[PDB]
Amino acid sequence: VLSPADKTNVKAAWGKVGAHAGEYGAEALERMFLSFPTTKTYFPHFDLSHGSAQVKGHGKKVADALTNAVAHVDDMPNALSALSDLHAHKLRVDPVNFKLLSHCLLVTLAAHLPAEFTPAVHASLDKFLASVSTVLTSKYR
Amino acid sequence: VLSPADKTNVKAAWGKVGAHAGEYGAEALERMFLSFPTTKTYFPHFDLSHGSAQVKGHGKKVADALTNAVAHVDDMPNALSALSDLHAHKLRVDPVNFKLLSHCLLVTLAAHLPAEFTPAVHASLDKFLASVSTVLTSKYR
Amino acid sequence: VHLTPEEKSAVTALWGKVNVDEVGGEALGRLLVVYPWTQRFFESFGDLSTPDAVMGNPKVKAHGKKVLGAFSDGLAHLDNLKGTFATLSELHCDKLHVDPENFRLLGNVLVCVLAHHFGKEFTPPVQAAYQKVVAGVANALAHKYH
Amino acid sequence: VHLTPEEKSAVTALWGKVNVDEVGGEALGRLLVVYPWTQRFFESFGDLSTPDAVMGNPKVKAHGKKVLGAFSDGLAHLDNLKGTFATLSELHCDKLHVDPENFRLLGNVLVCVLAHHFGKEFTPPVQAAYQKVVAGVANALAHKYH
Ligand code: HEM
Ligand code: HEM
Ligand code: HEM
Ligand code: HEM
Repeated sequence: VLSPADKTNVKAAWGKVGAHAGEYGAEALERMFLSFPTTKTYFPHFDLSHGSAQVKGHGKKVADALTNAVAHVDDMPNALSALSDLHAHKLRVDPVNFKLLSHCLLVTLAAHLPAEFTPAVHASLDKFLASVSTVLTSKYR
Repeated sequence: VLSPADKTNVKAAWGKVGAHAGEYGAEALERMFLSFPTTKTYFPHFDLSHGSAQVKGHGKKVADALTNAVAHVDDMPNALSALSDLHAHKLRVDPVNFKLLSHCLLVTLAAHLPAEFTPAVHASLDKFLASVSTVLTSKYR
Repeated sequence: VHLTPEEKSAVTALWGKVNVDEVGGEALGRLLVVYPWTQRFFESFGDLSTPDAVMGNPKVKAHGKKVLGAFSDGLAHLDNLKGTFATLSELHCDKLHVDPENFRLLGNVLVCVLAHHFGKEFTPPVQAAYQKVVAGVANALAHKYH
Repeated sequence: VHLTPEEKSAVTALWGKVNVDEVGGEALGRLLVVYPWTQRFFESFGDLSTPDAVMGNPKVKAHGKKVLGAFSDGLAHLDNLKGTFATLSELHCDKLHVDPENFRLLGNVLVCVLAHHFGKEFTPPVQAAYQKVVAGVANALAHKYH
């Protein structure tokens, strides 16, 4: 429950993401848009074509929020409270979509860091994502 | 999470349950056994026929733990720790089954407390049962 | 969908007693109150701020009556839900973009409302038959997403 | 399942490069490590206590091969997934009592495992096509449950 081993595992893998962060973020989004087309609906004002600069820009933001969250695993609710209001109150993002983006991020990580994406690291990331997801939809609980 | 309004809503419906708590816990398990037969596997040694004295007994133990949870609404993780150990570590209960039993418990409360089961009380009860579910599956993360 | 005749009979007999005016608005209203992200799709219905607002919204009541009219046609084609529902599926996926998980939520909500409206008569075997039906209608509605 | 002609082809090309002897033990083993309640169904397979214990477990790997064999079949019968998995479906419901939600998790773990193996070759549109295949298998496996 972001148990000691998980954090350390999470900090470690996000570490090798290091400076790729934003591009992984944007790739995770594009993967989500193409596999789960219902998701495109939240971004009417965006150009969601591959290459998209707006998606590249958005990806960077997504990636920065996760980096912070990792930097603050023991205090996520404080660290993500504003994004949680944004997502649940203003945008009303359906909770299922957080599982979709999480799945797409794991896919993007597996595709880019094969040597680091071990079963153990896959388990910890999955739990880190679930808990980031839990905080962001906490306004509906 | 339980907003004070929800807390209140939960104490009030649960207080109307009062003495029938055991009968309603048994009814909800019976509903779940017939609706979602996959859940039956976890109770190999029980007589699951309708009216089984075993189901009645177990229903009463479930109701008690929920009465305890309502009483310790602010400290659930503390109040239910041993139950989490049991369900997650020892029994390895698939998490999806806590949603199935939560629904069945809402359907039983709806059928027995028509005046109390208003839309806001229903919302509050769903959040509370999702919180109990969350505590009981916490060892999986 | 595979219902034995006894389940068919049980679901049809109950359904003939449903007051759609009462059941429909309660079902839709409850979905909007309990699973608040669903309100995003009904932004044109107006004020959906509090439970009281949702539950008293006339657009919500009216629409809930329609939704129930679609379950009725499915009850009349239990062995061909997918066909019965293809157009609505198209509507929900292509035009509205609703995730299919919410078809399961609304189905479960309708089940709570039927229990609420029929009380003891909504016995564990009749609930089991209705769970098969709502699972079937949900799957027929997700069809075009696949 | 409905794949475009571009998708059928892309799916085919990638599948041909899959290592039958390993990817299936890898998917099944990551399912057991990431979603631990699934170990319940394999309690007699020996030590499953650590990630290395599960992954190198000979009985896990052996059983993973058969599971991948069934996927291969479905890939060869995309237009009749249902008839193809009917018996497996009965076995998983009637004899093993696996909740069908786990078929979706397994399909998603399989996608991560193809991404892990194929890297950049596993592009967003190819992933999209495999997402449709996996959901189509989870669906067909769930048919005899109601
Ligand atoms: C891992 C979970 C997620 C994280 C960390 C995340 C993070 C963020 C951040 C940092 C922003 C920009 C905030 C600002 O500029 O003030 C944002 C906005 C946004 N998010 Fe997310 N988000 C997540 C999941 C989702 C999901 C699943 C969707 C919908 C499918 C979604 C839809 C949006 C939208 C529509 C915006 C507004 C974009 C714009 O118009 O600027 N987010 N998110
Ligand atoms: C509201 C959620 C739940 C509550 C409050 C709860 C509560 C309890 C309690 C108080 C006990 C007895 C513990 C003991 O005597 O050591 C118990 C045992 C048990 N529960 Fe649950 N339970 C819940 C959900 C479930 C679910 C979803 C399942 C599976 C579908 C399940 C299966 C079991 C089994 C198999 C046992 C052991 C039975 C026995 O051998 O005596 N529980 N539960
Ligand atoms: C699974 C059971 C469902 C059934 C049987 C159903 C049925 C219907 C029917 C009969 C209509 C009227 C369509 C027309 O006028 O041609 C409709 C419209 C609509 N449905 Fe559903 N629906 C279901 C679930 C949902 C869910 C879960 C949502 C969103 C969370 C949703 C969103 C809507 C919306 C936005 C419209 C159009 C309303 C308007 O703007 O007039 N539906 N549906
Ligand atoms: C795409 C999803 C799945 C496929 C294609 C699949 C396929 C298979 C196959 C081909 C067999 C052996 C059949 C035989 O030779 O009799 C089998 C057995 C089994 N499956 Fe699956 N399965 C899947 C998902 C799952 C999941 C998610 C679980 C549980 C978490 C599960 C649990 C089992 C078990 C316990 C056995 C029998 C093993 C034994 O006792 O020897 N399956 N499965």
